[PDB]
Amino acid sequence: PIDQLATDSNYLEVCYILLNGEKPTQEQYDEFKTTVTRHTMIHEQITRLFHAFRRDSHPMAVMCGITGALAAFYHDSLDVNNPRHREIAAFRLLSKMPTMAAMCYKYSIGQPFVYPRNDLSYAGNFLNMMFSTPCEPYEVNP
Amino acid sequence: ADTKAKLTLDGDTAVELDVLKGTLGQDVIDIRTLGSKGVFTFDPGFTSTASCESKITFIDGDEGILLHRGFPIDQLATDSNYLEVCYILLNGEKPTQEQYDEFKTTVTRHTMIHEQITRLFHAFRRDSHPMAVMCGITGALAAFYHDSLDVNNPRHREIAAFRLLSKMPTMAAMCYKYSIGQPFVYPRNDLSYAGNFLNMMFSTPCEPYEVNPILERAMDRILILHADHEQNASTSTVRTAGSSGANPFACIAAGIASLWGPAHGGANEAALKMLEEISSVKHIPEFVRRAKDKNDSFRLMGFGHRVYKNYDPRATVMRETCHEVLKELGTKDDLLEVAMELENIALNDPYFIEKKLYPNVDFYSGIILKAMGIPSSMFTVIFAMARTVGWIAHWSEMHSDGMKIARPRQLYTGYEKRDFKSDIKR
Amino acid sequence: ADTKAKLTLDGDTAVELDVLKGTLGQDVIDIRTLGSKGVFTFDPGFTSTASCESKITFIDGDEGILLHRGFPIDQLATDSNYLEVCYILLNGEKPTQEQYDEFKTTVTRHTMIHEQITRLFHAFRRDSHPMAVMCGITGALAAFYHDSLDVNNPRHREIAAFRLLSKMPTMAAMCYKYSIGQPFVYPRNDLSYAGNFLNMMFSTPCEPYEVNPILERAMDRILILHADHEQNASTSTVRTAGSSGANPFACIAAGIASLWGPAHGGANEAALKMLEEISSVKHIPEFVRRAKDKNDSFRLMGFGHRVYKNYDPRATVMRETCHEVLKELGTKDDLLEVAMELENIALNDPYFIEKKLYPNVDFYSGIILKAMGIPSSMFTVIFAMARTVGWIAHWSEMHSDGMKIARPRQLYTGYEKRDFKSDIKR
Repeated sequence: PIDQLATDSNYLEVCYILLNGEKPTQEQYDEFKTTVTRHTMIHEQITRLFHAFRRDSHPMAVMCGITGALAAFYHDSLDVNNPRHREIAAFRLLSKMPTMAAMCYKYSIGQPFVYPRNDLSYAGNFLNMMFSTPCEPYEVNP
Repeated sequence: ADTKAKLTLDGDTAVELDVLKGTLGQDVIDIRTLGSKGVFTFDPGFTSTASCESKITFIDGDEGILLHRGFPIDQLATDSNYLEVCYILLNGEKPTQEQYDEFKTTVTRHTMIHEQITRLFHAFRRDSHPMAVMCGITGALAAFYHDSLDVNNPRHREIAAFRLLSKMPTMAAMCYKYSIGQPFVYPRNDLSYAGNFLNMMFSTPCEPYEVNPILERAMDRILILHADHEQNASTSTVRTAGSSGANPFACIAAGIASLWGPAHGGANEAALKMLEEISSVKHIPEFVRRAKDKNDSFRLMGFGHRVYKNYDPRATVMRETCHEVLKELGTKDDLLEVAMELENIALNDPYFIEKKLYPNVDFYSGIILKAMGIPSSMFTVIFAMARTVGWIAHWSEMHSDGMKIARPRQLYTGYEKRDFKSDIKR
Repeated sequence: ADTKAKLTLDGDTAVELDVLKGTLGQDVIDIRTLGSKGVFTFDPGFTSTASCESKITFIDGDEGILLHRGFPIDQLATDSNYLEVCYILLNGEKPTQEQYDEFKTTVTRHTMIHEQITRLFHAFRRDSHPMAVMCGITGALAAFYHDSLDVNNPRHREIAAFRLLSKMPTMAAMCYKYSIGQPFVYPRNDLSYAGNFLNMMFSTPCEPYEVNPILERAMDRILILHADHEQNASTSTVRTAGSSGANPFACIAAGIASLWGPAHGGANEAALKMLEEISSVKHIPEFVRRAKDKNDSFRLMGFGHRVYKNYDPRATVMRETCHEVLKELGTKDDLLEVAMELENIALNDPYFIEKKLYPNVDFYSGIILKAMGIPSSMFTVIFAMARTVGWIAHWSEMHSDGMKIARPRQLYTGYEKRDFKSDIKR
């Protein structure tokens, strides 16, 4: 039940459930997590693409434009018939979407992009890339 | 208490004029409604015309007195700090601990410059003078922060004011970094105005940077001492541009161009020509250049000033600070002992005593900046950076007065009306 | 010719002041000595003070007179072209063919702007108001043209004047192409000053652009009619900044900002607020917006002008040109028939008739520019671009006079000297 997941789980565990069909074993979750975190960075060349968009553009339009351009970069996982390809493409999306989303916001307001931190949770790391500023370390309210 | 009553003008008949009194200085002959009679005065440069009523800064030239909201400059440079002095200039009184902390909080929260403005920096040439880059960026601020340009809107004015006060330092330091090929440094909310500035100037990713307390304090006094200087040409430019309704940023950008005017207004070798004759006649370790250079004297190099008669009241603390700084940066300034000799020359050489070319605040400020490792092209940028709060103060005062638009007259001496017949075909 | 000799000022002792006479306009009282004699007038706004002697432009507001070097604006507008007017304003005399060819060739020789400057444009947001980009670019010029900044060197002023004169229409057109996302167009040597601007504004690489002779003359006229308008606010700013040493490029940029001041100084809805109430009360095809808008009247929309009592002399030829243009661009302006109704309203409404809100030169300029497809965001850019010559001439005249530095007085009404005791501890 959704109420049970929103109350007692977390986003990645729920991502694991949706993608795998069962709640994860502690070993399965930790492995899943490790992988998701190791690939949260977006290729530096994709960042340049962000600068070709107008600053007044809607973040959602920028979000679409960047996602639809991912195939021109990560061209090593496009064969949908190849399970290895599908898993890799899957993981790249799951890991990178947050980084992408936060950059749209930062770009929209004129603030510098913030790199993901492997020490923070999915939700905390997202709030960090949304609100952190070089001016001082940012602390996410629990 | 003499002619504090009235005065009269006579061309063939009489006209009575009020004579407003000041709290300090000279009283003035009110001529506001004269124009409504056709009678105009003539005064290029306005040196016999009070262009406004002000309460910000008071100067008595011959007495060597400089006051800011009544507070003697020596007292502010010694016991205050730049932001508190900014608060005084902008608000009229020293702040309550609660008022200062609020002011500070606001200034720090808006020190970052929009990321798109940073790109603008890269379109400039690397060899460009930081001062020219500083003007170009300030004058472009209106194309970004387009949400605070209505000078008639007090909320707009306060916001524009704060954005300038907070961002000028970040801007100044980026000009330097860009000029030398080093990466821009983001402001740190944990550091003081002066410390945070020195950090964005000298910090490198290669390692954390630590600001010397003596250097920090020295820079703070350099800023304090340049915070304001009354109705000079550059401030009057800010006031005049603002009277027409030019946006806040455009006004600050003009005061900057106006502030370095003398630096390039002087020949490509004004005070520079002899800075090249230090190679063929360097047989004498001093009178070779910066001691035989000034044919056409300059207050730009730290000697003399049209405002004060005998001494610059600002130079007192700067000279003492100057001793402290050199006496700290150790063996790296001993070579810069010529300063003691230029001062010696300015005090004892008959040429300087004659012209009254006393070392002004920029002479010592100059020594302190050179001691800290700052290129001379960054001196007026720093002075302009410091001067911006005063410019904001006069501009804001002008706007509370009712923005009396500068609409002067002219003595027309050209052609009477004559018909036009063209003799070309192109 | 009654007392064009002398007059007296009485405060405590009678001071003898010479009366100076013009060739047209009112006489002035020379008070450049009162200052030293310890006497200061008080004129915020300079309405009873002549800031200079000038031979460029003469205005007689009440009798609708406007002369540039003695020539009536009507004649120049109908019998000259923008470039010859430029020559006249700058040199004081109409040019011979030879002088004109040489002048036109010099201008043509410097129309292109450095390609690096072209890289500054791309750092501005595409959504930037074209005027903010203009102040931005013009204020960045000094960093690129650093060899023509010696305001005290006559060769530099000349170089600068031709640089500003030659490149403004290039930059102005780039501001437009940039804002609409079309490629920049290079200056064309074979086109007129006006034909070149139209081509730089509207041509694309997809088809040959045909310069309409009618619109070309109409543009030329808008330009001539905006060449100079005496000592107004923005020209006071140019002269003031200039007298303080500021480089020529910075001076024009300050003028540009001072000129569009009224447009944003308004309120984000000054003359805009009612430009939005044309959706709920549009039951009446006119008095809905631009006929019920002006609560706070504006000469910016083309109605009234502080300078002219009954009418704007520049509007005569502009109105005629307006007829020609609409009567040419055929079925594309018929909708812009409201113009006839706004004029009708300005001429016959008791309110307008009372407060003399006659249609001025920009009322007709706007209709033409609107009819030309040019967006309103560009109107002030084109006016400033044209006014640049008037700014150059005045700035140059200020520099031939001896650059009398703007150093006005103030009536100080602030605190008396007081001691500072830090109220804070942080």
